[PDB]
Amino acid sequence: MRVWVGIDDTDSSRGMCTTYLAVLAMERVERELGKVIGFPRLIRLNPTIPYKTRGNGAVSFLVEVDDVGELVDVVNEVIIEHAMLDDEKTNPGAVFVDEELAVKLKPFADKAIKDVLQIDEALFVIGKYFIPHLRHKKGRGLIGALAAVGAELEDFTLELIAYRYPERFGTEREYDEESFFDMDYELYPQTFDNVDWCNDVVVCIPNTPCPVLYGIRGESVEALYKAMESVKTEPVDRRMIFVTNHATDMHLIGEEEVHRLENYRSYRLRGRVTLEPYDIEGGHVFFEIDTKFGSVKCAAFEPTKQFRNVIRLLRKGDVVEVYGSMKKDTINLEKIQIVELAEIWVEKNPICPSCGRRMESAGRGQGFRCKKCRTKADEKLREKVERELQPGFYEVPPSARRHLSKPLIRMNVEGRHIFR
Ligand SMILES: Nc1ncnc2c1ncn2[C@@H]1O[C@H](COP(=O)(O)OP(=O)(O)CP(=O)(O)O)[C@@H](O)[C@H]1O
Ligand SMILES: [N-]=[N+]=NCC(=O)NCCCCN
Ligand SMILES: [Mg+2]
Ligand SMILES: [Mg+2]
Ligand SMILES: [Zn+2]
Repeated sequence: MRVWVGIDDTDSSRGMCTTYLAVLAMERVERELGKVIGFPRLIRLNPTIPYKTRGNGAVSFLVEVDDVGELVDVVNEVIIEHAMLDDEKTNPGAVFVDEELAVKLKPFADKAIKDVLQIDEALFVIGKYFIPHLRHKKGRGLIGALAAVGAELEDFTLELIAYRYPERFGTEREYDEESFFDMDYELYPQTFDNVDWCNDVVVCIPNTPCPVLYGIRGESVEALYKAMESVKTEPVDRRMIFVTNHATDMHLIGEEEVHRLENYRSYRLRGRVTLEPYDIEGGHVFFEIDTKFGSVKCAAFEPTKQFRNVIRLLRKGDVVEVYGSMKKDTINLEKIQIVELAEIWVEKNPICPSCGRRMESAGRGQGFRCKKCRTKADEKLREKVERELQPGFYEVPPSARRHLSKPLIRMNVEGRHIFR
């Protein structure tokens, strides 16, 4: 029968990752029980959650097997031989679900991506639907496991993950930097967010001691595969393509959707600027705005680099839309849409019609003049100031992009200030 297998929490900060474990588990199924139908899914979840670092993404894949219990056994073996069970950080979870049963997990998954979950719940669910599972330590991996099975994908992107030969691991990666940029020129936007031009950093490569070499994001399999051959790196052992929820803002809740705001949730909301920009300590920029929910702290943190510039040009009265997560009672900006420019009427003194300099007052009510000529004028000129800010959309540079952050290149809207 056809069965969805879901895994996560199989990584420590040492040298495993959920996916590599999942890719192994896949290989073993292809050889013992049956075959993997389609692509595996790499479902990122609520990115604010504690003990998630780094990045919060479960895995799942569909199979055909004559016996369910066998499948589990094979999955169970895999976990035991590869998961860092030593680490109190990691507590693997796995689920096994009928084709026809997965639809029922859409709400649970949705909550896993936009909310916070107790293990109680996942346990209750597994009880309810008589779902075969594996919990190996704490059953925490079971939340993510279920979610990677229930997540419905309206929008989706692809990531071609390439893994190393295990000899190297914890070592550094040899790779051709230019060959990566060259690729991006040729195939953008079919392969987006794999390099930051403005900062000369290749983005699709981890610092971490994990098995990933590169994980390349894109739209088609044809694009992706083109990325591969075009890239020069130290040899590749395993390679899988995952259909993912990266770059879909799937984590975002809109202002029409709830009473209050909470920490550990991400939001899209419209706001008028109250406080103005003011730098803080590490290289940050703060400002408050006003909403249906009251006064709300919004920030661009130092790792946003340039993007701080477009924030620093914010004035009281600006109408804006913000995109980010709420932690420590403040919005960490992913994108921003300047909605209505706030117009500023001012009354400066008359410019002198000869020299160009500003006329100075000539008395209590004696108008203005320019002594360097014999020129004069009696009232003040009112204007609108013309600041360096165009309406529309602005995003953080790709090296500061969060996994779920939908980048401008993928929204068909107007006024998109894509910086390259
Ligand atoms: N919304 C949520 N509420 C509560 N717990 C959640 C949750 N989303 C995920 N979790 C759980 O927290 C744990 C996350 O730590 P984990 O190591 O598994 O990274 P996972 O997907 O985040 C990641 P990666 O491939 O980079 O290595 C998982 O057990 C997961 O099930
Ligand atoms: N493409 N890709 N893979 C991952 C990625 O985009 N990382 C972005 C940079 C995150 C900063 N630590
Ligand atoms: Mg996970
Ligand atoms: Mg873990
Ligand atoms: Zn003059």
